[PDB]
Amino acid sequence: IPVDILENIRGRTIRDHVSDEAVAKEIERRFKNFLRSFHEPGNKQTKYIQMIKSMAADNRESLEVSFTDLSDDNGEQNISYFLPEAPNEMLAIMDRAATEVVMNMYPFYSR
Amino acid sequence: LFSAMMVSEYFSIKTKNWTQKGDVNIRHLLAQLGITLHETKQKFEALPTEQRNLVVDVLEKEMDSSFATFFGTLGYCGKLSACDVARAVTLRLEMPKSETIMNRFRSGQSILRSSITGERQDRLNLNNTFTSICQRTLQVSWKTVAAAINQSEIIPNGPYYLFSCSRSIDEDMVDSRHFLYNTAGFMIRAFASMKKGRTTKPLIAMFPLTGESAGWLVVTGVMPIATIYEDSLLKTCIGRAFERVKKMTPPLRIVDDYFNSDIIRLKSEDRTRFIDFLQTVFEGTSN
Repeated sequence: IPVDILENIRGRTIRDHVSDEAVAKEIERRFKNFLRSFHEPGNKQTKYIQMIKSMAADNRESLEVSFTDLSDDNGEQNISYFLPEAPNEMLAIMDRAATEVVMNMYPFYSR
Repeated sequence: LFSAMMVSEYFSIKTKNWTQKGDVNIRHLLAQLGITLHETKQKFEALPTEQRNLVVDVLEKEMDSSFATFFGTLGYCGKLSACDVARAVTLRLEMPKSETIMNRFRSGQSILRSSITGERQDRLNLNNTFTSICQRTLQVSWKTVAAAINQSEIIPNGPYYLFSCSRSIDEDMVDSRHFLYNTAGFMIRAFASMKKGRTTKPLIAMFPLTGESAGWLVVTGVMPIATIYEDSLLKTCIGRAFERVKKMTPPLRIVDDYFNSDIIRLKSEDRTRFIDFLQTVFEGTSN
């Protein structure tokens, strides 16, 4: 098991340390994994991939994510911890990750 | 392009847009193909040339047909298609029936001459012809098929299916061969797509008339879907069936003046006896 870089940050003032470049890349990887792989309990469907499909059908450009899904055991509790403490820095990383997930499923979305 | 797609036979059968799910189905289909809603909903002339070529390539590959045709160009004027000019000439020839036959002939002649000149008034007449009656005919035919499926007008009647209206949507269009053939051919395949086992019988359709032809019906029909043609010739026998119905005794009030044998006029009172006689003909050929 490799070192979890994010779990050692839990006590800091997170505004000062999510500007660290090695932390931002790690958060950006894990949020894309969350979008691709999260399962609602008792359900077999990738919820946010279904939501991106219905978003692309209407040509909308914003995606709604549930904090409960972020903070459950199958989510990413480090991201759910960091998010109310440094929202200006955190939402930008999540926007970048969501854009990279959408642009691979639908290459025409740059138009 | 959106309005052009939503009245065609192919995309209507594929998306089942006479039902409630049609808008969702076509939006998902456009998302799969990779075309934006704004591109489909602005006027097709407004797009840049490379964007037009890309969209036309995608939809040609989707429809997967071997169709090809002729294009005519003159100076710096807009390019025209022989298929579009054919539709405009046909609808100026055949409608409305309240105009005299020579006037309709001269109107079709004028529309055909307008396509080989760059003059502003002539091209304006041609574009008005495109953007009123050619659109309206397609929309009325689609509405007829959608109402038929949604209110279950088509019933089995022994060896054939029967369709009848309460009212016809536009009686100027009912007497046109183009309208009748296109609408009935669309209607049988739309009806057969909903449920299995519907491919082995012909369809008979009846439309009523009012006003100066009150008390009359226009009757036509289409061969079964499952029929196999030995070559490319598309042979039919339903006009022959109507003709042999006419020979039965006691006679029925049938008018058989047209050059096409699979369109007739029938008195409204003789509908029941006509149904029984036509069933006798189809059963006697089944024997």
